[PDB]
Amino acid sequence: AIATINPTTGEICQRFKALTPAEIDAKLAKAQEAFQAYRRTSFSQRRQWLENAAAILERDTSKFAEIMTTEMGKTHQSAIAEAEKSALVCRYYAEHGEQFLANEYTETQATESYVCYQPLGILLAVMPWNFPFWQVFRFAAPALMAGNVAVLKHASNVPQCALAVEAILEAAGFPEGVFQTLLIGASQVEQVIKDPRVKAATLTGSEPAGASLASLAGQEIKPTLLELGGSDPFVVFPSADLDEAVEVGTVARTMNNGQSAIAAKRFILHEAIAAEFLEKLHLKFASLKIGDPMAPETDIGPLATEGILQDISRQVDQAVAAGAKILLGGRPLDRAGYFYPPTILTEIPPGAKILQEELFAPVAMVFTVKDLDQAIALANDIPFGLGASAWTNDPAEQQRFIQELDAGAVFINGMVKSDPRLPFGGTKRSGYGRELGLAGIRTFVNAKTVWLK
Amino acid sequence: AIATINPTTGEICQRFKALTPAEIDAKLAKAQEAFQAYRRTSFSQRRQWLENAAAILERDTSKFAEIMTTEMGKTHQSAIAEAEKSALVCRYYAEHGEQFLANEYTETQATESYVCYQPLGILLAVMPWNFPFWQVFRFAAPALMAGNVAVLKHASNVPQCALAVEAILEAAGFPEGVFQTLLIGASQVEQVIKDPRVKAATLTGSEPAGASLASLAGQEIKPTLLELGGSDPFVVFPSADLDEAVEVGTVARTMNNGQSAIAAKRFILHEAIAAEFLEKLHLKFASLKIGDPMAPETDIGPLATEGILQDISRQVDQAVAAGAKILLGGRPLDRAGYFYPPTILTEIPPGAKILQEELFAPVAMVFTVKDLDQAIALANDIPFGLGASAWTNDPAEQQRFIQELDAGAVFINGMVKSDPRLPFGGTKRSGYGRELGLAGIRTFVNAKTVWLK
Ligand SMILES: NC(=O)c1ccc[n+]([C@@H]2O[C@H](COP(=O)([O-])OP(=O)(O)OC[C@H]3O[C@@H](n4cnc5c(N)ncnc54)[C@H](OP(=O)(O)O)[C@@H]3O)[C@@H](O)[C@H]2O)c1
Ligand SMILES: NC(=O)c1ccc[n+]([C@@H]2O[C@H](COP(=O)([O-])OP(=O)(O)OC[C@H]3O[C@@H](n4cnc5c(N)ncnc54)[C@H](OP(=O)(O)O)[C@@H]3O)[C@@H](O)[C@H]2O)c1
Repeated sequence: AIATINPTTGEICQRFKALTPAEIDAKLAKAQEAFQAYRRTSFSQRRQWLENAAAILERDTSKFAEIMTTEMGKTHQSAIAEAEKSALVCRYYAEHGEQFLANEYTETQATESYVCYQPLGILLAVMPWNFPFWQVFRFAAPALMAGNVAVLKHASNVPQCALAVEAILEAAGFPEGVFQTLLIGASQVEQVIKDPRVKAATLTGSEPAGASLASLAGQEIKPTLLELGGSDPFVVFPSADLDEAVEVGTVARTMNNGQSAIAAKRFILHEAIAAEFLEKLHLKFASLKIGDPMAPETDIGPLATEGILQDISRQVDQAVAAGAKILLGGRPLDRAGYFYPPTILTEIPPGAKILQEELFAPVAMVFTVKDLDQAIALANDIPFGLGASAWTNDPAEQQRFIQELDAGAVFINGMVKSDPRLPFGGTKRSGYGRELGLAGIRTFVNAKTVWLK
Repeated sequence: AIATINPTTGEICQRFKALTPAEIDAKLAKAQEAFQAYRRTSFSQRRQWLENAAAILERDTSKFAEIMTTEMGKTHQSAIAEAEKSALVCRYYAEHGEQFLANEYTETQATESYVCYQPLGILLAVMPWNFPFWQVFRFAAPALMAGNVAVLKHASNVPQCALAVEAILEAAGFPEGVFQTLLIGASQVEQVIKDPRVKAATLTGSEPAGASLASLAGQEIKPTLLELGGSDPFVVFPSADLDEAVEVGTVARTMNNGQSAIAAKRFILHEAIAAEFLEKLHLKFASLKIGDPMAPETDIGPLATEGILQDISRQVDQAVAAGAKILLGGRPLDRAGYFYPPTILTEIPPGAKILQEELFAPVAMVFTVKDLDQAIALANDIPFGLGASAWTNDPAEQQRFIQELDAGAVFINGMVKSDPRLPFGGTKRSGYGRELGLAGIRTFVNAKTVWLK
């Protein structure tokens, strides 16, 4: 079950043995001991080690990117970008961690009254295959800067990525036990959450996994953060810069072979520009290059696993049988590896099941609306609420989109992106809590109120 | 089940009918409609209504206090104080809510990039009988200032308090459906958390209730905050003002008839001062006036319920049977009402079960220690970590207590108290999240990242 299976060829490359319950317990004993020493290290020391990690990532972007591409199919170029972004968040918290965690004083009758910020202890992180480096470093950099230690349960299909991350942090100088990768199955996460030494947990992934982790953690009185799926709207109104919206919209839907929680999944087009936008989108998708993700000319690699392929294939077939129209694509390719083509679906019947589902593949759903009220209602008519993008140069419309779109992030005239400098997270069924910015490092600390007479 | 039973006399005073499932659903439908309009009200409007609520509390502290004393037995004077504190938190968020929720800008290449703070929707609050006004206003003031609406499930033994809080907010001018009291049992809370319109939940109370709420909320991908029990240490070292420590320590253990999560529960005394401290504590406890909580000279009223009385009686009897020494008290009083006397237990055998339990009654456990290392280890040798108090005038000792006590709040030379101006919350099995200060109002909002090209 824990194995590298190359999605370009379907070949099983490397298998790994899962930890036994005793071995998990041993890793946790080591983490606990490591935490006792690590919480006493200086911010200067942690900064040095994080900067070292950033430098390792910066130096070997291509090597790390090749691991990511091999294991889960994203283009080598996009994996290089992922390695760079991972270094970026390391540097961000190296640079800002101390100031972000400094005492905050409040004037009272006390001689001293303030809040200080101390680490909780061992944090469990459960992470997904789609950004196998970035999701890990997004969590790890602030967690470690704050003085926590971490155990990582990565997706079972990216074990080499999981081991690589641990190795980078060891090479950077972080003490043994400060960051450990657990080669374990989803069924074994319960043992970790139930362990008295584990103080908190974070999960990035899908709802079933997050519901399981958060319910178990809640039962144990442990705080959580969940970053789950999205069906983000990409709304285009008549005053939009249409050519830019088409180009950026195409990237947003097709990046990471469509496998992004913040992909543009539902294109919502004002009737006045819908025909032009849709033609241009159609043309853009029609000429994307599908193939070997190691080849620099490739736009679209294979989907990450056979299951991901079967899922989208089923979802699209069912929508089409219900009366959705296929403008482009809409069937898996007859070639080795888990290839699914760029696809555009239109005229989706009201109440079609697909309208409520996340399409984790390069498959655009397209909608025409008459006005702003309709656009907002449709954009929000999903269980999720992660990101949203809207395109308009009318100030009043911009403000309505900002205020009224039910999402954790609203981007005006650009595609949704995470950036270390700003917090990032979901609402509704997309989760809760915020990674990145100040929020990221404040999540897994004891905010201890101190009052000295 | 939902009833006023006067703990001073045992008299059943008023019975209330629990809402049916349909009636709960109707209140949630109303809350959802109310939220749509309420989220659009201005901060100046919310400030007016909250200040009105504060003025209502301020004007009728004695009337409200009598309800509290009647239902749950705290002294009328302490209930007056509770009503005053409830007004204080109302004014705090009325005064600060707008600035606390203002856009926070971060410089990037975007023309505008910032975080804004918008309400989630319907919040569920589950609250305990021990501070039946304060715990409610602690949650409600910031929740309402933020533009959320709230449904309250109060303890089944304080229904008059629960109805009173709703009535105050109605009289203050908050629209119908913005704050509603749900006269429902513990078993009906599941229906509320599972309702799709309910977006988040907070609970103040004990671990079993907290675990149930948080596990259910987690399963539904809904954020929570838990404020649970404590077994707070009260550490007294040789440089302390011993007389002040005795006086304050007595108040901390016996306030609210011992029924406080932040009571001083475990007195940890340096051997150099232990004999003098304990003599003085013994005399202070013995001098307390036990009787009718409506009488202004009463120090100790009855415990809130027959169950609370039975719990402490059993816990203490079992400790004594195991070899713990009764220095004072340690048996229920032979009189009408649920009276249990101020009690001091010493020489508790190592590994006695009581060492790990919360004593929700005026029962002090007392320990002698040789040094700071021993004091810290003992103070932290509990599942809880809510507050901690330490008494010393040695700066180095002060810093060790501040750094090393595993608690959400550390008070030096004073008893632990919540104050609207500072965040308040637990760690370990005492919960997570923070009420009060800036944190309180930031808990139940969508921190929405906005990026405009
Ligand atoms: N909001 C964000 O920042 C964000 C970002 C990226 C991705 N995502 C999400 O990631 C998803 C894509 O990955 P996916 O669908 O393969 O996610 P997934 O199945 O939920 O897997 C994510 C992680 O959870 C584990 N897992 C699965 N079931 C579990 C359970 N019952 N208990 C504990 N752990 C469990 C997986 O382990 P195994 O591999 O061993 O099963 C993996 O480590 C998207 O649907 C999107 O929702 C969200
Ligand atoms: N950290 C803090 O700020 C703080 C402050 C004050 C008190 N406390 C805690 O409050 C407690 C005092 O009251 P208590 O011991 O009687 O608390 P409790 O039993 O936990 O009751 C608190 C609330 O939870 C409800 N409840 C009980 N079981 C539930 C369940 N399974 N699901 C949903 N709700 C449930 C109760 O309703 P019913 O009455 O209908 O059973 C009540 O409304 C103390 O033990 C202390 O731990 C903490």
